[PDB]
Amino acid sequence: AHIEPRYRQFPQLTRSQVIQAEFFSATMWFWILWRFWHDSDAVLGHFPYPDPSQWTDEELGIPPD
Amino acid sequence: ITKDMLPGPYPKTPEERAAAAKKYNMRVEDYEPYPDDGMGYGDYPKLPDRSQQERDPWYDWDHPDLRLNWGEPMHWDLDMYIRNRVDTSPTPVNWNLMCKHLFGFVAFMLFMFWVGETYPTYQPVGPKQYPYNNLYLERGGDPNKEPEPVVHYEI
Amino acid sequence: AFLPSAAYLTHQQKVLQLYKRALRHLESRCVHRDKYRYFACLLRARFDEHKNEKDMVKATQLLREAEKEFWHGQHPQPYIFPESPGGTSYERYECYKVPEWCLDDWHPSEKAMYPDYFAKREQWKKLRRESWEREVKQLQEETPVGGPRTEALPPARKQGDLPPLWWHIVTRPRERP
Amino acid sequence: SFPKYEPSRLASLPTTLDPAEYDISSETRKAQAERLAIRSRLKREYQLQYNDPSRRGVVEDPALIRWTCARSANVYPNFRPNTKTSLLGALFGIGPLIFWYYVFKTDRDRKEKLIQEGKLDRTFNISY
Amino acid sequence: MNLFSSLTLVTLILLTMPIAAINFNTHKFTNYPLYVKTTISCAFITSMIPTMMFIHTGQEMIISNWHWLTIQTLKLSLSFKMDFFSMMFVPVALFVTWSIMEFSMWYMHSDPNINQFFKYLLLFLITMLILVTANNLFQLFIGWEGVGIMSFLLIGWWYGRTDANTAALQAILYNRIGDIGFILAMAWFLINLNTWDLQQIFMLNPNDSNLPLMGLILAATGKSAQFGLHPWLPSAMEGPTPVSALLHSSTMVVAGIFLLIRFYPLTENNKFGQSIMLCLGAMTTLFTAMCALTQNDIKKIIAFSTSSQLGLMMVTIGINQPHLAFLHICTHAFFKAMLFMCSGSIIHSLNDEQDIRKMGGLFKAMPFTTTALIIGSLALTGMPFLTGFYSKDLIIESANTSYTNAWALLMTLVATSFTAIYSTRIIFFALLGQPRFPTLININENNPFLINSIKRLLIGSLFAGFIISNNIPPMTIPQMTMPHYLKMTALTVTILGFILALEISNTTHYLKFNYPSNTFKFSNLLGYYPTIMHRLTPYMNLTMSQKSASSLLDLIWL
Amino acid sequence: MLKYIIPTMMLMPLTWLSKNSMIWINTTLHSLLISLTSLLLLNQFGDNSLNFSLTFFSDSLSTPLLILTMWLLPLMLMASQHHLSKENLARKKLFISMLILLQLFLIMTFTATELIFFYIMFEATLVPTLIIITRWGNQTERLNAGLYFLFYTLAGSLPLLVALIYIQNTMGSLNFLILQYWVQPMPNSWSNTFMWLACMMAFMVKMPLYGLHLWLPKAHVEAPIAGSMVLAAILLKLGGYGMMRITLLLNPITDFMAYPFIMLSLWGMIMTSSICLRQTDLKSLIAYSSVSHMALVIVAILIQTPWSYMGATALMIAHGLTSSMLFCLANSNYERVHSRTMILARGLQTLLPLMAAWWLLASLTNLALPPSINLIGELFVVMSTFSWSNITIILMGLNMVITALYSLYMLITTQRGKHTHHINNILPSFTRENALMSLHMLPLLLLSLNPKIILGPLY
Amino acid sequence: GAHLARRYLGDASVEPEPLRMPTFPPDYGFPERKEREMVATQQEMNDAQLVLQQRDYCAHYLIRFLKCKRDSFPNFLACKHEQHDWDYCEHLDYVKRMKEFERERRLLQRKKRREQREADMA
Ligand SMILES: CCCCCCCCCCCCCCCCCC(=O)OC[C@H](COP(=O)([O-])OC[C@H](O)COP(=O)([O-])OC[C@H](COC(=O)CCCCCCCCCCCCCCCCC)OC(=O)CCCCCCCCCCCCCCCCC)OC(=O)CCCCCCCCCCCCCCCCC
Ligand SMILES: CCCCCCCCCCCCCCCCCC(=O)OC[C@H](COP(=O)([O-])OCC[N+](C)(C)C)OC(=O)CCCCCCCCCCCCCCCCC
Ligand SMILES: CCCCCCCCCCCCCCCCCC(=O)OC[C@H](COP(=O)(O)OCCN)OC(=O)CCCCCCCCCCCCCCCCC
Ligand SMILES: *C(=O)CCCCCCCCCCCCC
Repeated sequence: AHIEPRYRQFPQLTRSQVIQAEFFSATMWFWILWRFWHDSDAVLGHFPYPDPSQWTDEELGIPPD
Repeated sequence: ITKDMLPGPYPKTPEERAAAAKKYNMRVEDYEPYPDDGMGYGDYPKLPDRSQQERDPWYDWDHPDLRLNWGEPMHWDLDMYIRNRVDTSPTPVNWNLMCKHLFGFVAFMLFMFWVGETYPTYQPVGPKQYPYNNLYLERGGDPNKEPEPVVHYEI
Repeated sequence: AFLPSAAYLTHQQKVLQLYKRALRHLESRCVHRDKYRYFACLLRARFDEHKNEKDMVKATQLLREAEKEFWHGQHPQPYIFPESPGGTSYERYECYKVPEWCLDDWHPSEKAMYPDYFAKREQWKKLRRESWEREVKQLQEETPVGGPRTEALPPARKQGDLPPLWWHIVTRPRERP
Repeated sequence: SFPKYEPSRLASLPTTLDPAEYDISSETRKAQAERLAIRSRLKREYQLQYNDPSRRGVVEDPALIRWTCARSANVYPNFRPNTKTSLLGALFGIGPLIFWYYVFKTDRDRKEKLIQEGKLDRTFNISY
Repeated sequence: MNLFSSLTLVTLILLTMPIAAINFNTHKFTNYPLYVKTTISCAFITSMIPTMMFIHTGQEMIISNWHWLTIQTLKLSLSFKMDFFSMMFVPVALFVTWSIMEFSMWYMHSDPNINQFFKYLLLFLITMLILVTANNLFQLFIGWEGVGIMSFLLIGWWYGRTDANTAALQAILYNRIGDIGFILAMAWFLINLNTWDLQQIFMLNPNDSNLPLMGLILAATGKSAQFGLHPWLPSAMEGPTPVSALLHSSTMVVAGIFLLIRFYPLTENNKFGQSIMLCLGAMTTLFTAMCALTQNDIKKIIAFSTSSQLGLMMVTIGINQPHLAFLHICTHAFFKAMLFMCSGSIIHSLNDEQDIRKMGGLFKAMPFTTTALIIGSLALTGMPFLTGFYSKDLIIESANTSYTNAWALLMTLVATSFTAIYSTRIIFFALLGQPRFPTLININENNPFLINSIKRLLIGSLFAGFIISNNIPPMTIPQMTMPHYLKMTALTVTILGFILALEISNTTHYLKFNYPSNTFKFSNLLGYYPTIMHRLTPYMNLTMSQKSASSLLDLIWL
Repeated sequence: MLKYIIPTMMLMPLTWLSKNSMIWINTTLHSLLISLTSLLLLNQFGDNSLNFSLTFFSDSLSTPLLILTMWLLPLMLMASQHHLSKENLARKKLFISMLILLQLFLIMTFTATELIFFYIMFEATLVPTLIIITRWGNQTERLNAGLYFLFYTLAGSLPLLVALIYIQNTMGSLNFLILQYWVQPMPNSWSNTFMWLACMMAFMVKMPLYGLHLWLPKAHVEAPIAGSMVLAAILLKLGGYGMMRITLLLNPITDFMAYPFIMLSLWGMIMTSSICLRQTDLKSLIAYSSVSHMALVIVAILIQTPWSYMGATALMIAHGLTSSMLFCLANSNYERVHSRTMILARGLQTLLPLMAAWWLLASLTNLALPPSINLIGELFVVMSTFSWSNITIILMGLNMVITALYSLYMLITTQRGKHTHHINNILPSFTRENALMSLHMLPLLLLSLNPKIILGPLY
Repeated sequence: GAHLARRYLGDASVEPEPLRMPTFPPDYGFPERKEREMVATQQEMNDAQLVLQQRDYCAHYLIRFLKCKRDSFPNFLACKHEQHDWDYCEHLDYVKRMKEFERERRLLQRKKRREQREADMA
């Protein structure tokens, strides 16, 4: 039996469409939290970005004259 | 069709104007021709240049897509003012105000891209360094000649 | 302005049409339903403030600057109904609206596929052709000298007759073929 | 007060903001009634032929025939060569021809001068 | 070797077989749309094997199988280029088209010309895979004009409607203005390089290649709806929903971007072409995303979305990152086809209602449609580790860290915020809040065709960026070192767009009525660009086409 | 060539001794057999032309025009047999005799070894065409066209006659084979300038040239369908064939005498295409499209590169087929609505779906959809004119926008939109009409498979 | 990103321009500076068909990673550490580019303070 059209009220819902929609919403947040738990660097950062001012003049070769 | 419903020369006398307005099936007061400068319009009525998009859509038309009736003297550029083409309809913003906003927006975006091309952004790095004499044989250098040494050093 | 029956718009019609267009463009401005319903009663109050204006020249001027108010406050893309002109589904099925006379051009092998339909269509056409001369001689004695003044047509007066100029209005295609 | 709407060639004034739409005078009643009368008479003359069963063909529209005869036939016999017609037939008639003539002649003289001086890169140009 | 080329040609011949079936018909069909959907499913399965054996070794080839013409130095052969671009585009296009046709078996069920519709949609697919596999400019021009003409025929599907014919002729006009530049490029390569083949173009490697690249940029402007030649892509929403889903979001409109990605060894040695692509792409991705902020038709909003994503693709070509642009094409196809499918599911459920101001309350009425629309919007905006993260964010991670036009970068970031703005605008006016649609509820989505068709592109929109970006080889070096305010750029700008548009949406519940601002009138009437030029440029043509051309000269004087 | 002239002449006792109900069937059958015979002319060689006799020869330029000419006669007999049904039988046989005589003149116009026999047959083709147009044209109003035909005779064919007699006295021959090896350079002088204009202006009006195209949207309108088919398909292409023969003698003065007329065509195709956007008359729209396509052939002959000649002869064959099909579609609506007004009968895809498919295919070949030979000719001409000057691509490409614009407009106006209400005589498509559209279109589509037979002598 | 403000709003005399640098010798300030060693042979990266942008001073990690990517089909998640090695050494190459940039900026500061010391003294 199909979904009957209704008037000025909430339409009929199937159990299957609701559990599939909740299942794919859970799949979205599962995959987001999973790849955020394992990678954590594609969003935040892979390697440290060094400070240029914190480098010494000997490794860069600046003789003071 | 016969001759006395076909267009003719420019109406000079008012009785020829009345005969044409009876021929073109409209009021004599509304019937104005194109001005006789010799451009060959003849005695055709100068309709006031309204696009067919502007018409009443809910009106019972003879030609619903054209929004046009039977026996109505059509516009001279009726092929031009169809709803697939040129429209003259009113707009919410003024015409010159649209032209000013469009020209200012387009020219200002062009000028800002010219400013950003004048002053480019980059990274606090040196140039990318490649081995083997700036990859001389890879970039199409001939094997018989030998270039200058492109040597990069550790840092 | 441009109407089939009247040659103009009465001032009462102009007021009602401006009120309707103002509410429609307002609902376009005012998307939510309780918010539009609040502003709709406010605008109804603004229209009923000068409902009882006797002076037609003063009401003409008030209507004119009300048109200026409506033009100053209009939405650029108002809500057009889908099958309303300017809508997204407007005149969509006009490519499916085949005129009825094309059934006359069918081959008899496919006319025989629907025997009851064309066997009834024969007496529909019979009805039309014995109604035509009676409704022509109806229209020729009621129309004044100089042609008819207004585009409206008289109805069927005698019993047994049909209303004049009726076949394309009755046998028009469905809006969803 | 409010910004007044500016009409244009491609942006016409609305029916609501035109002042002459709000005419109440009896001569406007006469003009509107005569327009309604001509339109109703032409509507009746159309749909007596349109709803006729004995007619099977084309309801010929002499306004349409008159429009096509104006767009095709009436162009030459109502011409008069004067200052306006001759100057406008000399502007858009022999103007852009001369324009593209000098543009293409200039570019081809430039290209020929570069080829006979060995300048133009005509290296892999063997299809022509 | 004998497997790769064989299944490559079997895919295209298999796509052409239902065209012979629909042309050799006498009976009334035993579900010809199911036959075409089964055929395109199997063509997907067939094209999966050359893609997998490309990911195994990197195996590219050319099939110059049929000699067609020899104009004295130009041997035009039927030549198919199976490279990385074909091996990643053909399974994505066949997968998306398979979902679009299982969608169309539900959506286009009331149409009595359903066999003509599936025929035209298959003809589009054939011309598009002629385009993306062509090895010379001539076969690419065949596929190019083919997708232009099938665009015409599928915009003007309801050919009785005046606006559909108008939009179709508009799209043909702007595409032929792009074809001016495409034929300019073909003319330049034939005269200066004696070839239309890609291999001789790439091997000769010309240096004075500003003029053919300007021709190709004009071609991509006409085809991918870049600024100046853009408005036909919003006009082209007058066609049916699976037309706008397949063609004008994900498959046809990437072909100008694909044309510029295809010619990457010329663009990587021409900085001027890169700068012009960067400026034009930033202009388009600003303008169309700004126009999307104040629209109310949902098909118009998602068309401005896909044109802003095309402008971003043009941006990331313009920073000399073509493979990221093509990864963004393959990524963008999934969630943008799914967003058009979910919008059209709302449209067909709400009885041809497309205006978002008469929607709402569909979070619990259409749950699967709401789920997939939220997933498509979040993949569009750059939610972390959806498919749209694996390309678009990297685009920003190369748009910041490169020798770049600074204003193009700033407009790219403003576009990145605007994507979040119109995405949560769609979710606000269409899914959230209280209902605004009329009273006779016929809301329903429980057809396995609709649910499975959105489901497979949902699996794509969740997993396909991860799967593809871990299956594609490196062709550039990914710039992975940047400061933390520069690494967190795209995410923060996207969340700022969400916050700003949520404040805008919560200013609408207030009982205040403001007069319209000039920014609202500008963005709502589409930068005033389709209002002026669609009136002025026809006028100045047609009067000039009548007064002086016909009447004055060619009937009287001459 | 005498295995083609004699069957074409035997079509005269075939058409006058046939029974009264059989005269269309017999002429259609035997003209289709002649068109099947016409493929023996494909014995071409990469060095030598096919040289039959002292009087007739065939290179790869004349051969496809011959095949198109011998193919055009059955199609004209199909197209013109409906509106001659109430005609007298003897007048009907006179019509068929004038068609056969026009084919007879054309198939030895294209094979003319010597140039004054080309001139005699070239100006012989005008007389049966004139009689077909003015005896079966259904209305004749030619007050301005008489003076234009006088201008054609003054500025055209008569200076060509005097110039060819002058070459006969100077070179000693007008054999094109001899003139391949005895050609002298035609240097810069005023005598050679009037020589160039005399050798070229007849063929300039026959193409037609822009500014000289005033006859063609009249003569196409006032003609029957067979007359419009043979004007669009063959009789314009006599000018291009004659230019490609006579420009052998006009070197190197052509290299600076082409510059005015090239402008007249390069701007001219911008105008006439634009003129097609404002046509009320559908048949006039197809006429101005024919001008807008023959302008490219004029440019491609005047720039005289190999790619331009290949594109020009491919464009000539393709446009012959395409514009003949367009006039036949225009007649297939005119025989129903009895008016040529393009805005009269609209929305015809609702009523005639297969005929609207033929309209779609003829429009796509009209706007040069690849890989059709319309596009191959268009494209090769555009490549060669880019080699001539790199700016002309603009004037090419802008034309290639407007050529699309009126092609679909003609599709959108006539076939799409809402159907006209007061027209109820729209019959279904007769099998004759669909056969006529297919015998136009299917050869045009099959020539995309093997275009090398329509690319001229220097393929 | 602050150096963009230092070069545009400040002076471009002390900020090293991106297009042509180093403007200083490589031995200037470096006693016995050594070259940059290339690990992968020219013929080895020739046969590995690497992109000309990818044949830098650390393409040998990329060759090991691509060999792992070919050999681990269909398990496309089995060579994360080889990609990590290549990305880390590209990161170190970028750090060396940053060190070259900071060297050039500090030697231009040396030149600026040198001419200011000369204008103060002489
Ligand atoms: C030598 C042997 C060769 C064998 C192979 C054949 C080679 C080509 C031959 C001709 C191909 C076209 C034939 C059909 C079209 C004409 C008739 C028609 O309209 O029928 C509709 C009808 C189907 O429609 P319907 O629903 O039944 O009724 C009509 C509808 O009411 C209303 O119709 P509708 O609107 O629903 O549908 C119309 C639709 C409308 O669709 C379109 O308009 C879309 C077309 C354009 C876009 C797509 C194509 C773009 C280009 C790419 C493809 C070409 C290159 C591919 C190669 C690889 C890449 C380079 O058209 C089609 O579906 C036609 C399909 C083929 C189109 C070809 C291109 C036409 C575009 C213009 C020219 C383009 C360049 C030249 C192409 C040359 C190709 C060789 O078809 C038939 O009934 C078929 C009749 C029999 C056809 C026989 C074909 C062969 C004839 C040659 C005989 C001699 C050789 C012997 C071979 C025999 C083989 C059996
Ligand atoms: C169900 C249908 C299938 C058939 C079933 C029954 C037969 C069983 C299968 C076996 C078939 C027979 C054996 C194989 C075929 C013969 C192979 C062979 O050598 O054939 C000779 C040739 C091969 O070419 P070639 O190189 O030998 O010779 C070319 C000819 N010259 C040199 C003169 C120029 O022809 C073919 O193979 C023809 C088939 C081609 C297939 C593609 C056709 C596309 C048409 C598009 C038209 C427009 C093109 C535009 C684009 C051009 C490029 C940009
Ligand atoms: C990367 C480089 C970028 C360079 C950018 C600058 C160059 C390009 C400049 C812009 C050119 C295109 C814009 C102007 C023409 C647009 C015409 C058009 O699209 O018309 C659409 C119009 C209907 O539009 P609309 O009002 O939306 O309809 C729906 C409701 N009526 O439809 C109609 O009114 C129907 C009209 C039919 C006839 C059209 C006549 C005009 C033809 C214009 C040809 C332009 C050729 C340009 C060639 C350039 C060569 C270099
Ligand atoms: C210097 O600022 C280097 C960074 C690149 C140029 C400036 C980019 C500014 C915009 C991006 C960061 C925005 C953070 C909200």
